[PDB]
Amino acid sequence: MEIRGIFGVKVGMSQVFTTNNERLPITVIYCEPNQVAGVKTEAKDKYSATLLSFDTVENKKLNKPQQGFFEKNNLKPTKHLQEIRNMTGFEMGQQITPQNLFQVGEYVDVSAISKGRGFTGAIKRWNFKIGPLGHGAGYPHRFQGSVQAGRGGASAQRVFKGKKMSGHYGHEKVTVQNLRIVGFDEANMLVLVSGAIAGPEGGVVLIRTAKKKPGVVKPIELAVQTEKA
Amino acid sequence: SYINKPGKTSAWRVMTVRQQVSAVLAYGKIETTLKKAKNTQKRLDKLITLAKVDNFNNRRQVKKWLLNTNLFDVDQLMDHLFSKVAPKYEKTPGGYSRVLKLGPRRGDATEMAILQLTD
Amino acid sequence: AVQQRRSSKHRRDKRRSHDALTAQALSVCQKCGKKKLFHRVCSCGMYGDLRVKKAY
Amino acid sequence: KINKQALIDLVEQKQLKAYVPEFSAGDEVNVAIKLKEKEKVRIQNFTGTVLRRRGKGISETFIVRKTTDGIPIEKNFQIHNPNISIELKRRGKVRRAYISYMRERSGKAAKIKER
Amino acid sequence: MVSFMTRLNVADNTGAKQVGIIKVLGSTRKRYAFLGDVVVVSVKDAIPSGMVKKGQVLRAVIVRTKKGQQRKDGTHLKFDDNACVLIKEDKSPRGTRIFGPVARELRERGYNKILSLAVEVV
RNA sequence: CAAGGAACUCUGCAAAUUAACCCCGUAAGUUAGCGAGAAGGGGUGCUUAUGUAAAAGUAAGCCGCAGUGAAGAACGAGGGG
RNA sequence: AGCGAAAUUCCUAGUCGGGUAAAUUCCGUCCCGCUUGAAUGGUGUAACCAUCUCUUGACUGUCUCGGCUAUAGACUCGGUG
RNA sequence: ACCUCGAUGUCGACUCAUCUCAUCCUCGAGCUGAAGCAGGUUCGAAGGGUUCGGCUGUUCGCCGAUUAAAGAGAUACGUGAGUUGGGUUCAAACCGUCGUGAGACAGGUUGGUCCCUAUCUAUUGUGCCCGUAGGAAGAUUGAAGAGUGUUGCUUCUAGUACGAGAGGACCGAAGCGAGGACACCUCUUAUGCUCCAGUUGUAGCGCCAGCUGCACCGCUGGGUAGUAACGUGUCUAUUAGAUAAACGCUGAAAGCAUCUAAGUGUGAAACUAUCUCAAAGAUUAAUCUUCCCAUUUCGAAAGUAAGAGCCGUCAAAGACGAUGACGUUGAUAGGUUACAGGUGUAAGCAUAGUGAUAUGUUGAGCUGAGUAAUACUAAUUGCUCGAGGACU
Ligand SMILES: [Mg+2]
Ligand SMILES: [Mg+2]
Ligand SMILES: [Mg+2]
Ligand SMILES: [Mg+2]
Ligand SMILES: [Mg+2]
Ligand SMILES: [Mg+2]
Ligand SMILES: [Zn+2]
Repeated sequence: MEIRGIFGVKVGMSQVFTTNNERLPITVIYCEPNQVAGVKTEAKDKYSATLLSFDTVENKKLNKPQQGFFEKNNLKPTKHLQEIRNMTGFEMGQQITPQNLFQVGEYVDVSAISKGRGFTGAIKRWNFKIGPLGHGAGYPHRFQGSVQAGRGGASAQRVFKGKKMSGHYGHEKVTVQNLRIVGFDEANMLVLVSGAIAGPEGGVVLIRTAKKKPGVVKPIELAVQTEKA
Repeated sequence: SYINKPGKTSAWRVMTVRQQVSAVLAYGKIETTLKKAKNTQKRLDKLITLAKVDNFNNRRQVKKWLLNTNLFDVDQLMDHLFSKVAPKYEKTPGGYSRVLKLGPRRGDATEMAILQLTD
Repeated sequence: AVQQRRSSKHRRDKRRSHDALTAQALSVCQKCGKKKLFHRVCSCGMYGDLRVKKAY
Repeated sequence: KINKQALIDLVEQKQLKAYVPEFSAGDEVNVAIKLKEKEKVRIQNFTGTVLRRRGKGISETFIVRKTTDGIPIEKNFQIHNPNISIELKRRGKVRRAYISYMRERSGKAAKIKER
Repeated sequence: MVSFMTRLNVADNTGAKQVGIIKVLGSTRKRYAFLGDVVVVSVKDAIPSGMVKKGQVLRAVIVRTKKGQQRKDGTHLKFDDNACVLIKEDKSPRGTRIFGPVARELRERGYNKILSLAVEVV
């Protein structure tokens, strides 16, 4: 479908209190207005996509071909450029803000680069188990179990492709789906998203229309205080 | 291997920092490994900036770090500091010491550096 | 765990192909003529235009 | 551009309560609670002593400990929460910001009043 | 977080002073019974003039937990002991009186007889 | 290391509890010697006063979550070969 | 005589009772004891055992269920090898 | 008795599983001595799941409580250069039995050494070089792929259909869960060795006070940032195509009949997609955009002015490489300042008390990483690689 998307950063995580009197955890996303830079039309190049440019920066802090592209296209220089598949209803050079794309409490999903953790063990990676600690189970007892598949020339004589062992973990794009929007703040270029947002604070976060539930909305109001003394 | 050296425990680390900052106060320059000067500099700067008041409480706090040296014992080192070193730095906001790099040693190729302080 | 066949003189060279060295950045110190390695002090006693040491 | 991480504080600035009476770890309070089953929201009092005052804003929390029929119960709360009101009845003297040592004493263990 | 084989106090007048867990119910490998979840137990210590003798197997509903559990509205209730009540296969306790406070999350699951007989619900 | 406390396992293996001094209190059994430090509990900090030869001891008061505040100190019960 | 599914019992994981929610292990009892049995001793026996075996209190990362921290390695750089 | 006796380490248990279908559940369907509920048998189906305990070395089994289910097998009866050693299978000893005797018993009982630093390949990752017909910086398409797919309970539909009567639905809707997975640290906890406070002994700082060294971080109560779960969010759908079993419409072959031969359908957690991730070394080296270059004269040799590397300050990254940010035209690190958070009323002084000590100064003092400002210090007034697109 005609996917809606927008880019921002992650500045922390907090909570807010809503009607029905439940504590809702909140991630706060500083979403500076993006700027379309290319409209990939179905006719021109065999698919429909739109390219966003965000994280505006000074002209000097930019490579020469990139700055030349920006000057020739008559846009504002930005550090990052990315495109979203199946985004149609926008034209070149039009500024976009998250309030122009979303309701106050409808359904969106979020994809962002995860938090790196370096080379890690198998158990901490694949959620394996740990050999016994009593009765003297020997020293190599934090390992991925037996990788044996078959002993003898007939059976396997190898270790199968796509095994589960230790390796680099994290710092990879991940996606959490069906995270409700909670509120906007046009004054500070700010949006509110329920749930937990992947990635370390200060990174780059992407927001898209949820694929599982495109237009579904279950609105949530606030719980403005009534305590005075 | 089961038995081993005590190694670089937190107490050893902080005591080395104490010794090096005391030596810097005594003389004004040290030829030590770069990745030790880069740590000593923090306590050096904190002690220098703390000693710009000369109240008894600040001298008590300084007592927690200094160690006597061949040139100056601890009390004489305190008098030296609070009488001539701190007055020299009464208007420089932070950054009282510099850490420049030497060439590697022939023994270990470690990168010696000079922890030095001046205006 | 021991080698079953002799590792030949070809595999050893292939492995040691990456064991080569590289030169460190070199610069000419000012106020005095020598080739110190960059971002360090020369034996001349000058780091740029500043006093950090004795003569040598 | 650049940020402040006070954007957080700015976004809690909407739902932060007004009065938020000042109480330390060693106080006893009464927290009125609103319960809505269907209608006619009943107010349930829950009086006891405070065990902690942790938090940094809307995440401010406290612990209130109570005893009924000899069974000691404690309930954590969020200050800046509707359906919750707080007042002071007695102010007590104590030297610790998180008095965990009140979990393992029976009666005749009461924090002394603070003039 | 009362788990498999968890001796725990009893909070009614059935005379079942000390009872241990024998299985947590509701699914395979439940391994945890929070407030409200029905468990089966086995009385391991009673009073001489009790309606339940030692060694019987019975189902019970937990009321008080030491670990506690986060509530939806933000509060986090937590008791200091593990208790239960001895139900009889639909909703009703095998006893007549209930000792100590009882959690509120038993309201939705049913068990309204317990809340009626409860001295003070929290 | 929260909750649980042998569910681990071939077995409470290993690890965990108690631990010094002083004071109450100690069963079955027995070859009447033992059992037995059985079991199970209480106190120790500081100050003043009173202590006597010194000190234990005693009274009053004070502080901390905690008072052989660390370091060194027995975990038991029951039955059988 | 005594003792007796025993360090001995193949059928046998014998019957029954006790212990547990559940007990091829344990305790008591029964006796067709293949082939128990009296100085290669038979039956009991208080104390003792870095002896074997079962139940239990306290106790605990043994375990449900893994997590964190510090060192010395591991890894990177120089030297020997 | 065919390979191995100039050694192929053999039971069970733990860890990790993978595969087959002769299917345990979930899924579809036919028949019935199938009223309904519940069943029995058979056909299709391997996507996913298939419990925890007592006894035994145990597989196996019996039992107890469960769940939708507690499948049948294979992989040197999977798996010791992954663990264990309870058993078998060393010397010791004892019981019964046999042997006149040394001794023996798939008869039993107690104790009893389990080595290896990874060369090749396979796999997990992460790099250097070169290549893709000029060089470089970005943005993409996606051939070939990988990952996930479990299910229950309650309420309503409805005590309706069915049934005499107990009983009691198909189809669907909603809510709440268990397990597993992916993230996150606002909440709850765990940990949190240059944090705060209390406190013992000892040796010092010439003594009081106050600090330091050591005693498991000496011990104890908390605790920043960070890392996590026991914590909180999401997922575990939905939809489309083509099909298995099966049911068909029409229709002859064979004037009837007939699901099939033509034609035309309905049709399952299986298959191809929808979902997530990676991906042009996809040499079949794809596409797009932007920037840089056309000289020095007999194939060279100047070889950029696009860019990149060496070196430096670092971390959202991290074993080392790399990745990402920044190198004076600078907020990258440190320092300084302000603040947050944590700890909890500092020292000194005054008052009261004979004294431990109490009150006032004081929500004070202190602070590893946290938030933010500020060139004070450190990232130098450096070296190297790198262009004329070759032919159709
Ligand atoms: Mg060994
Ligand atoms: Mg060979
Ligand atoms: Mg090499
Ligand atoms: Mg004898
Ligand atoms: Mg051989
Ligand atoms: Mg081994
Ligand atoms: Zn020079």
